[PDB]
Amino acid sequence: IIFAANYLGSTQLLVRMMQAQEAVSRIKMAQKLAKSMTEVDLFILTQRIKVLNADTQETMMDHPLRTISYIADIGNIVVLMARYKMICHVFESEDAQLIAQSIGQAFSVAYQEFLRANGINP
Amino acid sequence: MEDLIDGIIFAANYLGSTQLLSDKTPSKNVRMMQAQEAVSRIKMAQMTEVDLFILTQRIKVLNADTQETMMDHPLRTISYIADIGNIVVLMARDGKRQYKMICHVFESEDAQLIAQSIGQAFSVAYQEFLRANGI
Amino acid sequence: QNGYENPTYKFF
Amino acid sequence: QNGYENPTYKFFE
Repeated sequence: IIFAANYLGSTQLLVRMMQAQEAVSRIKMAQKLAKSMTEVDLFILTQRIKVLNADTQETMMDHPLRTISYIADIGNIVVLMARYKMICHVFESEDAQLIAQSIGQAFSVAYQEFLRANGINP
Repeated sequence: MEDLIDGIIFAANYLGSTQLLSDKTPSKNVRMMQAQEAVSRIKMAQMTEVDLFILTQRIKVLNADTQETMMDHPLRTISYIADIGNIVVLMARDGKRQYKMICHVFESEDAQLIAQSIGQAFSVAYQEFLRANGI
Repeated sequence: QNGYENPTYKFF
Repeated sequence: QNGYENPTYKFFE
């Protein structure tokens, strides 16, 4: 599972949905100021979430899913919250809902596996 | 009047098929992850207008313009179907110990209804299955 | 985001 | 609009 998005920036967290909204706006204010996004590819799996440069295919971000807490698609932006302490990545995409849906599904499966390994039957 | 026993149609745009491996009977989540993976492969690879023919026993893909069968799958061969927004994913082959799957991706405003319908198909054909040979 | 598994398939 | 939490995160947090 790999989708294309445009990296817009990221804020840091020292409710989630709101913290996402606030991450989206913060990004937007900076964007609005610098204005008058870099091409990336989000690789999704049950093991992690990697952000590769859409050109160099070089690894920008690599988060093992368990370090990833919340994911939210707000219209056309994707907010990934991973553990200043917490970090909020703001991406913009056409498939912003499918990226979130996909990452949430990844969560579900990864969690079933986690439960499974602990002797709990999922 | 045509029904699910007769076969009903819906307009779709065939995007393309893909293939992957799956366990005997993976979870709904992995199923959705597989369907999702299918779309992804299709997008990062990019058309034909077709009429999906759904039946309690067959799933056919007709060339809308020419009505010639592009695909004809016996309902028992399809393991999963899913709707992801405007998208439809048809997945063809305790539980059957098999692995390689063939995924067909379509684009349709009728994604919800197509999947609903094929789901109903699965329903009657499955009850019919138990009901027929004891259980 | 919905999916339907074909039950009969399981036995083939 | 749409948000999703990772039930596994708690466990290593």
